[PDB]
Amino acid sequence: NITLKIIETYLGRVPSVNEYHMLKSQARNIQKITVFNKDIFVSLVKKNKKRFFSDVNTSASEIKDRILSYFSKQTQTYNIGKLFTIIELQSVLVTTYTDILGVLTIKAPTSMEELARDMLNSMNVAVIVSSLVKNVNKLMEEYLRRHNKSCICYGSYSLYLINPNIRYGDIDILQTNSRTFLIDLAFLIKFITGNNIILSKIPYLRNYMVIKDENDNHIIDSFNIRQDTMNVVPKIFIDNIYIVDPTFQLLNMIKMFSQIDRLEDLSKDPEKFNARMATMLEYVRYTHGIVFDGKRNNMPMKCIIDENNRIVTVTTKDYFSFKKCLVYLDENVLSSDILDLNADTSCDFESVTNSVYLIHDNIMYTYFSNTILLSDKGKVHEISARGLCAHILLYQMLTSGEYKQCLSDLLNSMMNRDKIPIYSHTERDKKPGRHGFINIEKDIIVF
Amino acid sequence: MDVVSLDKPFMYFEEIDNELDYEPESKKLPYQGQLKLLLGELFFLSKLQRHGILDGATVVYIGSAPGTHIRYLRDHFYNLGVIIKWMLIDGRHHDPILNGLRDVTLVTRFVDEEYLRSIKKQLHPSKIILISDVASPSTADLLSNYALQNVMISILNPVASSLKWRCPFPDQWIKDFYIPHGNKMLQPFAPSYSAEMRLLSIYTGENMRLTRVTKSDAVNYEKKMYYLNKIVRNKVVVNFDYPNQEYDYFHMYFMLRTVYCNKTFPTTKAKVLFLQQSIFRFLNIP
Repeated sequence: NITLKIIETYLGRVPSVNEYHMLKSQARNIQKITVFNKDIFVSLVKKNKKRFFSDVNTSASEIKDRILSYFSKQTQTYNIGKLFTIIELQSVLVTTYTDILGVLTIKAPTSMEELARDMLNSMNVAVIVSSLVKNVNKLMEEYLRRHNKSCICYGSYSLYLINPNIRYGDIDILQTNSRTFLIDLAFLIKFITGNNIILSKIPYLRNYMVIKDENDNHIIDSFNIRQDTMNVVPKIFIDNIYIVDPTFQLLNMIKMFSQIDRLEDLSKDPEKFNARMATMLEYVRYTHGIVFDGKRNNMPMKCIIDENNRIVTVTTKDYFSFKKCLVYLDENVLSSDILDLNADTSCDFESVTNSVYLIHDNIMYTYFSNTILLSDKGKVHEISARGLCAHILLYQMLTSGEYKQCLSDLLNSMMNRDKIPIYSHTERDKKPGRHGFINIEKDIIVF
Repeated sequence: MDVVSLDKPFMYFEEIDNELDYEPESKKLPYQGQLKLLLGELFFLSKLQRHGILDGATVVYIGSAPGTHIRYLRDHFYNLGVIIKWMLIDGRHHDPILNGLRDVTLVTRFVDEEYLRSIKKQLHPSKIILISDVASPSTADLLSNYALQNVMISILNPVASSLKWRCPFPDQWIKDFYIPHGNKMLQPFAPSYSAEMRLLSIYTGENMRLTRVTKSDAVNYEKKMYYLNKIVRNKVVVNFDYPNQEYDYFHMYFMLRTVYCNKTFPTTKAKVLFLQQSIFRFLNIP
C-alpha cells in the first residue's frame, strides 16, 4: 500500500505497471520530496534572490510558479528516464539546499614588484562571461565564510584578500561537495532567472564541473575533492575563510609556467602575473624568512628527458631522501608501471597536484601533466626543470616534509636570468572521455 | 601449532614464493562468493579511483548477474562524489535492488562481437572500464570465454579491465592461448581450493600487450595456487592485530586499507573495521 500511495501521489495518477516497477525502489526519496515544505523553500529562494541578485529583473509570482511548477513536473512526464532525473534533482534540493544556500540567510562569520618583474621578463621567453558573475561572486564571498570546512578558496581572490591591489573576476574554489553545491546554485539561478542553465563535466580535468547559462556563458567553476585531500591541503585562515597557502599556490604557478599556453598568455600581457607573483613572493619572504640573492646554488635539480619513453629523470639526492624522480608524461603509462610494481599505496591528491606520487625502492614515481619545454635537441629548458621541482615540492608540503631550502634556491635561481628561447616542447598526453552534462529543463543527465 | 607471521599477504600471483604438487583429493561462509566479488571489485575500482581513472567513467560489467554486491560498490562511490555510469550486461537478470537507479543501466542480453560494437558506438567517446565475470567448465569452454574476452577489450578499448582469470588444468590442456598483460590479483574468500584469480590491466594506447599462456604456465599456476590454498590460506597470522586473525581477513585487511572513506578515522585499523562491518552488514554476513 505505502509504495503505491507514495508513487500515486507524486505522479498524480495511478502508477503504470512499468512506472511502479521502476520507481518502487525510490519510494523513500519520493516521500521526502512530497513532504518537503515548498512554502518555506520558496521563501529562502526569494531571500537569496533579494540578497545576491536584487537587480534581477523579476517579481515574486514568477519565481513561485517556476518552483512549484518544477516540484510537480513529474506529473506531466511519462518518460521513465526523465522521471529518474527529476526525482534525483528534486532530492538534491529537498535534502541539501537549506544547508548549503539556505544558511546564507543570516550572514554570520609590495616593493618586490621589482624582483617579480625581473623573473617574469626572463620567463616571457617566447613566440606569441555571464552578467550573473558579480552576483555569484558576492554570494561566494559569504559562502566561503559560512563553509570553511567544505569550501576553500585559491587563486586571485585569495591573494586579493592578502593584498587589495589585485583585480579578480572568477573566485576559484575546491570543495568536498561540488556536484551538490552547483546543482543547488544552478537551480537557484534557474528559478530567479526563469530561463535555463546547464552544468557540464569536463573530461581531461580531474573532478571538475561548470555551470553555464543558456548561451554557453561560463558562470562559475569548481573542483570536487575528498575529505582526505581537503585535510592535507596547505591552507591558511584569513577573513573567516580558508585560503590555499600562498606558499603552495606559488609552487603551482612555477609548475604552470612550464605549460606553453601559460607563457603564451604571458607575452600577451606580462604585467598580469606581476601583482600576483609579487604578493606571493612577499608572503614567503615575510612568513618563512626566505632571502633573495642570486642564490642559484645548484638549482634545476637537473632534468633529463627520455624522448622515446616520455620520461624525465630528475636527480633529487641533493635535497630529498630519494635519489631520483621519474616524471612520466603519460599518466596511463605511470599507472600501468605502478601496478607492475604491486604498489597499491600511491599518494593521490586529485586536482591539487594532478598526479599520484609513489616512492619505491628509494625512487620517486610521478606524472607531470604540463608540456615540457626544450632548450635544444633533447634538453629540458630551465623553465620546465624549475617547473618539475615545483611539482615534486607540492608533494613535500602535502606530506609536511622538508621544503624550504630548495624552495628558496628555486626562487633565487629565477633571478637575474637571460631569456632562453624555446626550441620545442613535448605534447601533453591525451585525456579521453565524454563531456557530461545536466540539462535541467530537458530532464537529462549524461555522463 | 600452525600459525604464522608475515609482512604482508600475497596480493598478486607473482608474489607467491612456493609450490606443492596438487592432490586430486581436496568454502564455509554464506554469500562468500558475493564477498569475494565485492572485495576484488572494490579493490579494483578503488585503485582506479586512486590513479584518477575512475572519474566520469562508464563501468561495463559483462556477466554481472545476479550482482547483488554491485549495489554496494555503486552506493560506495556515489557517496564519495565519484561520477560513474554503470552498465551491466548479462544473459540472465540481476538483483532488483539494482533497478530504479538513473546511474545504472540493466541489460539482459547475451553479448556477441556484434552487440559489443553497437554499445561502443553508443558509449563513445566515454571512457570505459571493463569488468568481466563471464562463463558458460571445460578447457574448451574456458578458451572460448577467454577468446571472447579478448574481442571485448579490442572492441570497447577500455582504459582498464578486470577479467576473470583461471588457467586450464595441465592435465586437461588443449592448446596455447593469449591473454591481456596484467597483474593477477589473488582473491580472498575464494573457494577452499579455487585457482581463480583476477587479471588487472591498465592499458597504454596501442596493443593490449597479449602474452602467451602455456601448459608449463598452467602447471606453475596449479602448483603455486595449491600451495597457497593448502598451506598459506589455512594459517592464522599471529602478527595481525585484528578480531579475526584468519589469513583471509589478513588479505582482506590489506585490500580495504586502500579503500577511501568520507568518514575520518584515527588509525587505519579503525577504517578497516568500519568497512568490514559495513560490508558484512550489507552482505548480511554475521
